[PDB]
Amino acid sequence: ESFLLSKVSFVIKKIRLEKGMTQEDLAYKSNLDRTFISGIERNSRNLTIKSLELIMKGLEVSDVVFFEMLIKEILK
Amino acid sequence: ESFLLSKVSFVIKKIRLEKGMTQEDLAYKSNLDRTFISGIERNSRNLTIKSLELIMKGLEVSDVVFFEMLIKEILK
DNA sequence: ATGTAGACTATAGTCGACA
DNA sequence: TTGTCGACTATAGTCTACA
Repeated sequence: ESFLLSKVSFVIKKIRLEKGMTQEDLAYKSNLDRTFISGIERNSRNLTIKSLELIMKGLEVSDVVFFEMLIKEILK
Repeated sequence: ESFLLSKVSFVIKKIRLEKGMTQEDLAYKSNLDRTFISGIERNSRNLTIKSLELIMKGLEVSDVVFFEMLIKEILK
C-alpha cells in the first residue's frame, strides 16, 4: 500500500510512546475507538484528516512538530 | 470545521493554480473524481491520506515540499 | 497493553447531467 | 471551468468480545 500512510503511522507510534501513553488512552483523548488506532499503528489503515486532527490533539502535539518529524522521517 | 482541513485544501488549490492545472487536469493525474477535488477545495470535505498522497502525485509535488508549504500556511 | 475478527454504521469517493 | 445535486460503491471508524 501507501508509502506515506505507513510513515505517518510510524510517526504516530513514536510520539505516542515518547509521551508514554497506552492505545486506549489516546483513543479516549482522540475520541476515536481504540481498535481503529491499533489498525493504524500496526497495519497502516487509511485515516482521514479529521481523524489525524484528533490524534494530533490526542498526543497534545503541534500540527507542526508532527509534520516536521514526518519530514525527517520521509527523508528515508 | 477542521482547521487542519481548510489549511490542507488551500495548499492544494495554491499548488494547482501555480502549476496552472485545471481541476479536471488534477482529477486525471490523481486518478480521482472532479466533483471530489471540487468538494475538498471548495467546501472542506474530508479526504484521507491515500487521497492526499495521490494528490501530491497529481500535483507532481514531493511530499516533503507539500508539508513544508503546508506548515508555513498554518503559521499565518 | 495489544491484535484481530466480524457485524455494523457513517461518510469517503464514483459517476453522469446541467447551471 | 468549475460547483452542485442525486444516486450510486467503497471503505473508514465503531463496537463486542477473547486470546
